[PDB]
Amino acid sequence: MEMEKEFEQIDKSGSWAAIYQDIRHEASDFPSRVAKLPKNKNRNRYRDVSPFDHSRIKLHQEDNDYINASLIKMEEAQRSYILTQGPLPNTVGHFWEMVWEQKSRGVVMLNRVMEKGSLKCAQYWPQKEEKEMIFEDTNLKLTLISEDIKSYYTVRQLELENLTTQETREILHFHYTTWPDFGVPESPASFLNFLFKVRESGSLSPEHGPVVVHCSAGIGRSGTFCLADTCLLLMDKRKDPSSVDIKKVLLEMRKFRMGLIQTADQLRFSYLAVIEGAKFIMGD
Ligand SMILES: CC(=O)c1ccccc1Sc1ccccc1C(=O)O
Repeated sequence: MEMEKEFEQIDKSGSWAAIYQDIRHEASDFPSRVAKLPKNKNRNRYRDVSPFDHSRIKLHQEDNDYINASLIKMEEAQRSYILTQGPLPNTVGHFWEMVWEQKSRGVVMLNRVMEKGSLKCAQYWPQKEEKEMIFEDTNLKLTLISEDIKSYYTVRQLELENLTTQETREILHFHYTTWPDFGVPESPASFLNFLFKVRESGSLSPEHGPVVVHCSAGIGRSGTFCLADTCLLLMDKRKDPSSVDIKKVLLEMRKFRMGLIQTADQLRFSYLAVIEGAKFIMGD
């Protein structure tokens, strides 16, 4: 069924809350035993958001290999994503270790450091060229190279140095700066514009390790970004737009990380973004 007609049918019947609960009911349930170990309690922002053991990203150290991060591997689309929580004051060094070890080119940030008057994640990148950050626990240095501030988003160029080997890489930071908590990113236009800027950077391409994507918990807004990207890619790979079931792609993604898409409004917005973005994919 053409999703654009499924859309209008759900809208006219007002059954978004009912579709959403059907997804919640059919969603995979896998163990998260490492996340729940007592040594890892201060590595988790939220008690009810954990990575599954089978898909969790492992840090390359014997001490404690744990970070609240998941590898989402989409086989047919040939895309991978790392979805993670907003880093904590004590996990900022683990976050940049993961970026280094996984060979990511891009970090996509979909939240503000403060929302609704509370801190949603640590200030994990330098705000001034001349004030670089050193992460002593993981032996990394991070420097702001340049910053490009637009109306809906900011792009930053960062330099990541492994202080152990003196190897250096440029990492791109894509910061979507106007998405409300459990809210919807305005209208498909600014969201899709931001997605196409990440794609044009090379950050999502197979010559690079997986993009790192986060919001506060790494499931809501983060889920919307990778669902919309993957559904548009599947329309392209076969150029048969009808052969895309958004609910089935979401359930496939939920085998790798729990809770992706947090509200029935986020589900509806994901549909809008895919339907409007297809009007480019199909040759316009
Ligand atoms: C070592 C390496 O090549 C690399 C691996 C992963 C992420 C970033 C990088 S660095 C990079 C990637 C693309 C374009 C320019 C640069 C740059 O170094 O300016």
